Amino acid sequence: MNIQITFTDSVRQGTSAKGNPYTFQEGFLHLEDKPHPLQCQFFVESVIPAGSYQVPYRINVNNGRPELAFDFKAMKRA
Amino acid sequence: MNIQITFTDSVRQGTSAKGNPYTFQEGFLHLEDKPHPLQCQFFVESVIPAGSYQVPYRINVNNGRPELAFDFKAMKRA
Repeated sequence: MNIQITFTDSVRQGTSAKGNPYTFQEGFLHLEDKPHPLQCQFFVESVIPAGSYQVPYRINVNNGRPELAFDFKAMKRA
Repeated sequence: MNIQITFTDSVRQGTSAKGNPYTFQEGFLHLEDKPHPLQCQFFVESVIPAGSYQVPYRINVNNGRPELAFDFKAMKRA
């Protein structure tokens, strides 16, 4: 399972209410059921260079809630 | 895109801090990359009868965050 994600050079950096550091990066999402891409932000560890990628994702369950886990280690530049 | 979800008769009902009502139902998730199923809860509108289903999901973006949207209207009993 993978999806095309067009990243940008827009990265929101800052500290959370808990004093913890976070790095949110912007990126556009492409859905087979959507004609236009959606602007989304990702909680990346390292800044990703702007460009379209085919990221292999999986459905992980955290604290009992189903969430998406994107594998940036196996993403393919589109 | 679909995934096997084994629902149960465990539904957590209650009010949120905002006084709003919520209906959380239990269900087991099946991942191709996992040998055993994971216990997960869903924010359903109506109680679903315990049983394994093949639910067609999609990746929706809310408030700029990528999340899963399960289509219980097109799920197939497994």
